[PDB]
Amino acid sequence: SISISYSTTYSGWTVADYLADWSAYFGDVNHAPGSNTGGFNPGPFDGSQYALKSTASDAAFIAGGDLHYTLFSNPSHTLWGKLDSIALGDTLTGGASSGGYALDSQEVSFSNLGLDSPIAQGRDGTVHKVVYGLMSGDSSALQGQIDALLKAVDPSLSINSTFDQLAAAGVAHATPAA
Repeated sequence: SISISYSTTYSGWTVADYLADWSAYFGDVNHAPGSNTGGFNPGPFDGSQYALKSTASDAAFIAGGDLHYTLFSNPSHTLWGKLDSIALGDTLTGGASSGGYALDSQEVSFSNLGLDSPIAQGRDGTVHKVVYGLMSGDSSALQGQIDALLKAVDPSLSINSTFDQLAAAGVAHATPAA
């Protein structure tokens, strides 16, 4: 089952509102900005983490699992593999040469996502869509996966539940405010 960690600052917020405010704070890598590419750990093009900071703000996210980028190989420009976790917050630190990426202010994380996208699906894979959406101001793909994992625990839950309601259902725990 999905596991959620949230700063106690967000206990009374809904998941959907948190994600919408985070996304607006991150911005969109396209309609506004050499080059802030993000990074894989260990990298250069695969790793157990892919981390990206916004060019417009201090917002950042870290995707965790077993992730691969095809570059020009067939199918080109595809992020694929296992996506176990998404951590969201402010101010990326660390890297491959440091024991891994971390967030200075980790706000919310979603773990045991159980997403697995094989290379054959290319850019149509769910992993690709989740991660790309997070940098382009549209977390709807992530929200859709979270909502389905929550409903598999209890059909009354949804991305419109508050973090406190999710803690009552056993899948989320609060952490000290940063």
